[PDB]
Amino acid sequence: CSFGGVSVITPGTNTSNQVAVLYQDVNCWRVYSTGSNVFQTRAGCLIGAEHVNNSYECDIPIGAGICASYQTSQSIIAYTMSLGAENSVAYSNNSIAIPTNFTISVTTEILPVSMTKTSV
Amino acid sequence: KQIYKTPPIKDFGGFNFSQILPDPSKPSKRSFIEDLLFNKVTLADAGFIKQYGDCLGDIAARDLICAQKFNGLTVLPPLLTDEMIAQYTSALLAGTITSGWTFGAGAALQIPFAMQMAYRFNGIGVTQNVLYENQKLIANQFNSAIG
Amino acid sequence: ECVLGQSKRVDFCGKGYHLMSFPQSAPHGVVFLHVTYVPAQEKNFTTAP
Amino acid sequence: ECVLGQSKRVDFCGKGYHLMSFPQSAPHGVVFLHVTYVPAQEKNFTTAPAICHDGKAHFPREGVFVSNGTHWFVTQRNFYEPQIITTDNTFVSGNCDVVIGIVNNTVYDPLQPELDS
Ligand SMILES: *[C@@H]1O[C@H](CO)[C@@H](O[C@@H]2O[C@H](CO)[C@@H](O)[C@H](O)[C@H]2NC(C)=O)[C@H](O)[C@H]1NC(C)=O
Ligand SMILES: *[C@@H]1O[C@H](CO)[C@@H](O[C@@H]2O[C@H](CO)[C@@H](O)[C@H](O)[C@H]2NC(C)=O)[C@H](O)[C@H]1NC(C)=O
Ligand SMILES: *[C@@H]1O[C@H](CO)[C@@H](O[C@@H]2O[C@H](CO)[C@@H](O)[C@H](O)[C@H]2NC(C)=O)[C@H](O)[C@H]1NC(C)=O
Ligand SMILES: *[C@@H]1O[C@H](CO)[C@@H](O[C@@H]2O[C@H](CO)[C@@H](O)[C@H](O)[C@H]2NC(C)=O)[C@H](O)[C@H]1NC(C)=O
Ligand SMILES: *[C@@H]1O[C@H](CO)[C@@H](O[C@@H]2O[C@H](CO)[C@@H](O)[C@H](O)[C@H]2NC(C)=O)[C@H](O)[C@H]1NC(C)=O
Ligand SMILES: *[C@@H]1O[C@H](CO)[C@@H](O[C@@H]2O[C@H](CO)[C@@H](O)[C@H](O)[C@H]2NC(C)=O)[C@H](O)[C@H]1NC(C)=O
Ligand SMILES: *[C@@H]1O[C@H](CO)[C@@H](O[C@@H]2O[C@H](CO)[C@@H](O)[C@H](O)[C@H]2NC(C)=O)[C@H](O)[C@H]1NC(C)=O
Ligand SMILES: *[C@@H]1O[C@H](CO)[C@@H](O[C@@H]2O[C@H](CO)[C@@H](O)[C@H](O)[C@H]2NC(C)=O)[C@H](O)[C@H]1NC(C)=O
Ligand SMILES: *[C@@H]1O[C@H](CO)[C@@H](O)[C@H](O)[C@H]1NC(C)=O
Ligand SMILES: *[C@@H]1O[C@H](CO)[C@@H](O)[C@H](O)[C@H]1NC(C)=O
Repeated sequence: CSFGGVSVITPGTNTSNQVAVLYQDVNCWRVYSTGSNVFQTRAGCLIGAEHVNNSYECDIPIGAGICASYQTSQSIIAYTMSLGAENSVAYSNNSIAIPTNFTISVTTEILPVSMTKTSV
Repeated sequence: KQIYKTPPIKDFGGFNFSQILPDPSKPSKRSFIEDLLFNKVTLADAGFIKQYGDCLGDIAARDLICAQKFNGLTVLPPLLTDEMIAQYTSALLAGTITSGWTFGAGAALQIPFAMQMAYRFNGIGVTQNVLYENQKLIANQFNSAIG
Repeated sequence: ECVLGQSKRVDFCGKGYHLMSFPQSAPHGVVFLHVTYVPAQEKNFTTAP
Repeated sequence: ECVLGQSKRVDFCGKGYHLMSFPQSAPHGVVFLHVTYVPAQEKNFTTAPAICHDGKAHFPREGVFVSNGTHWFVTQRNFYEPQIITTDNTFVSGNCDVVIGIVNNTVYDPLQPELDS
């Protein structure tokens, strides 16, 4: 009788007590509850999140290109994640671009070197 | 993190990138060679949504994925779709074709492709005049190697 | 080091002198098309320091 | 490869052209401060592979031929610094018919005005 994976999407309980539930293996039903905001993603049926048309960077990865976030009253939104700004290079067979100035950047890189030594 | 678009009309000194640049005729914005690559590797299951009504019956025992799901073993879908990975690779190709290596170090600075090849011939200890004097032969060799 | 640049590391990106590489996406992986310069048709000469 | 030297590997030590790095000790780890050179404020120019002067192709020794619309210069690749094209900036290789994109300009000679005096 039992079948199908279930994931619950939450902002921190410190922030809210709303949740959205993802029913992979359901094509919107075998759901715990349904209401408004039923959205069918390729990872399953997402219930409890409002689907928007914008695209943002990922906040909570849902899968198959969909992310969720808690944005503004407040609510949980689901969207297609944005890969970055669309750009274009003005290429031609005789045009070049030469930098006339520069920046001195200083970036940080953190690497673990050791872990805790333990005895039992 | 910049999605460089492919230049409209391809004038790359005789170098042909048609086989590796994204193809709009196809539903996926995948190149020709990427499709050859995706037809070779066969996956266990495509879609990540197998419904209960599909596994209902003796199809449960017959199908392997149904037998896995009925015992609690789930396969989770990846976060990036194959179309998104294809957009990333097309951005890398459009950045490396039109700007050389400059797009990896900062803003993409355009440069004619044959001039970039002359740079790279310098990079291995061959004077650029060799490239400019065998431009057509080198482009033909590259095209046949891609083919 | 091979799509975003030109590598001098030997055999890191193809056999030969690396010119450039092109990434292609495969299922669960990545395919690199390494373009290298391979010398051909050698000829003997007399030399001197 | 980045504190005890300068790395040419792309993106091995910071995004940009690596200048130097400084190690800092963190708990159970290490922190590198990668100092890189990032080009800025690009500007478009017209360029050319070679240059015809006397029925000979002239290629730049180091740098690229650029023009501000009327006058042709040779500049280094990562910083705009135009200079007058000269037989010191360039080298000759063959005649003109072979290079596609070659451009007609004059190639100055530093000796010519002097020895006449
Ligand atoms: C959920 O079901 C619908 C139909 O019940 C699927 O949409 C169909 O997808 C197939 C792909 O082979 C098309 O041939 C059909 O024409 C589509 N039907 C409709 C009504 O558009 C949908 O793909 C299923 N969802 C998922 C993500 O599996
Ligand atoms: C290169 O960029 C620097 C900025 O990093 C420019 O220096 C600035 O110059 C303006 C006036 O020209 C001052 O108001 C700023 O305070 C300067 N900034 C710093 C940090 O000194 C510099 O002029 C630029 N060079 C070129 C070629 O334009
Ligand atoms: C790049 O290569 C493709 C093939 O790999 C060329 O497409 C061919 O073009 C010729 C004549 O235009 C046709 O007869 C072939 O049938 C085409 N093949 C395919 C599969 O498309 C394309 O023309 C080349 N690009 C350039 C600019 O030469
Ligand atoms: C460079 O010189 C060597 C020495 O003559 C050539 O190698 C010989 O080639 C002949 C075939 O004609 C063999 O029978 C010999 O055994 C080879 N080695 C020796 C030790 O003599 C070599 O072919 C020449 N290379 C080129 C590209 O001309
Ligand atoms: C170099 O030249 C290109 C082409 O003129 C410039 O790119 C264009 O910028 C305008 C805005 O003024 C856009 O409307 C065009 O769509 C851009 N591209 C094309 C294809 O024309 C570019 O800004 C110039 N770069 C610099 C630094 O001057
Ligand atoms: C391109 O650069 C050259 C050299 O910088 C410019 O020519 C000079 O322009 C200044 C300003 O009027 C004059 O005082 C010099 O005598 C000029 N030199 C010569 C020999 O012509 C030229 O004007 C620039 N062209 C453009 C259109 O930017
Ligand atoms: C750069 O490209 C332009 C066009 O994209 C080339 O201009 C052509 O030049 C030939 C000369 O034989 C003319 O017959 C064509 O009519 C021109 N095309 C157009 C539409 O202007 C130009 O020659 C190319 N330059 C290089 C560096 O090869
Ligand atoms: C660049 O200069 C060369 C020679 O200085 C020009 O070639 C001449 O072109 C004319 C007309 O086509 C011919 O009658 C001459 O016989 C050519 N001379 C030689 C020796 O080739 C060339 O046309 C110039 N290029 C441009 C576009 O101005
Ligand atoms: C999270 O918890 C802290 C301390 O409990 C609280 O100060 C903060 O307001 C909480 N965050 C939100 C947005 O409610
Ligand atoms: C998103 O866009 C589609 C078509 O572009 C439209 O049908 C749909 O109503 C839009 N959704 C929202 C939330 O407005």
